[PDB]
Amino acid sequence: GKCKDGLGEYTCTSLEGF
Amino acid sequence: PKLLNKFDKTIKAELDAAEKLRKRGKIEEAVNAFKELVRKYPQSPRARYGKAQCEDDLAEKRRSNEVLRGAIETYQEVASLPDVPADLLKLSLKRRSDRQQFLGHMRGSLLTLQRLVQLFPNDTSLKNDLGVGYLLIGDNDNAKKVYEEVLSVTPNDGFAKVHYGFILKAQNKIAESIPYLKEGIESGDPGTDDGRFYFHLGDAMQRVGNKEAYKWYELGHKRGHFASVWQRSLYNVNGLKAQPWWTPKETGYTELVKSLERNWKLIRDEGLAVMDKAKGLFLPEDENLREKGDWSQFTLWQQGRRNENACKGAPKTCTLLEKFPETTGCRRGQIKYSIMHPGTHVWPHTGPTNCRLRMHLGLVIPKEGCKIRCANETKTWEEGKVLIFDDSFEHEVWQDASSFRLIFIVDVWHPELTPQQRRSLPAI
Ligand SMILES: O=C(O)CCC(=O)C(=O)O
Ligand SMILES: [Fe+3]
Repeated sequence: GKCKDGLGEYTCTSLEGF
Repeated sequence: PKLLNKFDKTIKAELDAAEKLRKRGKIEEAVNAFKELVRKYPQSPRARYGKAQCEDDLAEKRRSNEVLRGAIETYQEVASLPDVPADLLKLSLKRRSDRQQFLGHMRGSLLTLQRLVQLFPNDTSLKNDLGVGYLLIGDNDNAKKVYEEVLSVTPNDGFAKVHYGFILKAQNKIAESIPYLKEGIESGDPGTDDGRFYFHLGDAMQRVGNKEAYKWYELGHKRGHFASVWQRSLYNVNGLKAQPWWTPKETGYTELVKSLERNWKLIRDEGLAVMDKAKGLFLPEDENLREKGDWSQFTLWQQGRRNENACKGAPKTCTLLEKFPETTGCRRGQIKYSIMHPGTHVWPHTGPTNCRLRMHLGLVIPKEGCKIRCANETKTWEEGKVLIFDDSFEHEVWQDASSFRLIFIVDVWHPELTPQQRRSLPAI
């Protein structure tokens, strides 16, 4: 799931370390 | 925090010497010192933990994912040693899971958290952490069962309440979510002072018509979660000009606006062709933003990435838009057709970030019934004309016409963002 139009996900960005 | 077993007490002088090097910022010497202790005392839990902490600090100093992956393994090795104190076992595995999440190893973090809960079955904080692990991988069903287990043994755990309320809201259980989000925030428990819970408590209240919603928006603003009561995005760059409606000249993107308005009929015609001959490319809105009605979007770009198959369906439009990297390179926006049919009401809502502005090009606009409010100001579309608004402000849409309404949505980077910022911001 992606935050395209709203803010419905627990996190909207991906985690990829440094 | 008791971190020394019987053997580690006998070598405390050597352990303290190595840890002092780490505290003084001599990470390389500390790494080697703990490596020697691990070599000489391969069964010391505190020496192994010290090695992992030094690798952890080294990964921070060197900004190295690989060094951190080594620390993650060493934190695990602590858990497999004999006679490990319970406090140290929990600290080591908790840090392991935390660093795994940081790297995006969400499945690995979930396995570590499951091990923790199995080892410490009475620690409700570890179950709460496990629920967060399920939420990060998108497994709301398992997260919901975890927080149900926590609330059955500790009914007033505020952390579990807000996360249970968050899951209920995401499942469109609006009325059910309100007391959980509200009581959880009101608990003041660590982890509840979070803009996500203020955001969705106020939104849930707005959907049921509870006028208390804006009192909670004001409080979230006062506590620093929202830039204002109207602008409630949570992925922000501070200081960007904050304004509900924008003119083309105010954005500086006047060449893009002129190109959209001069060429609007080809954009319309390709959109109608997809409607007539490839309507499966329009996908229903899937973020629970509708009270009712039919609303679908056909996306050409997302997160600054072009959809090659979608651009086969509107090739002239994609060819036109590729000349404008201020929109095609907006990794926090989209480029998409948006069709909305009569009987549609879009709930008041905000977008996730203040780093984009949103353009609407009218393509097929019925003469009556369609309007969009942003903040306290309502407008309508015109065929061939562009509207610009900041969708990090609360906005709301009605479609009460007698035929379909088609627009073209073009997101651009906020004009005050430097190229350095536009390159380093994580995609949304
Ligand atoms: O009117 C539309 O199709 C979409 C309105 C909206 O919520 C947005 O553009 O962010
Ligand atoms: Fe919107």
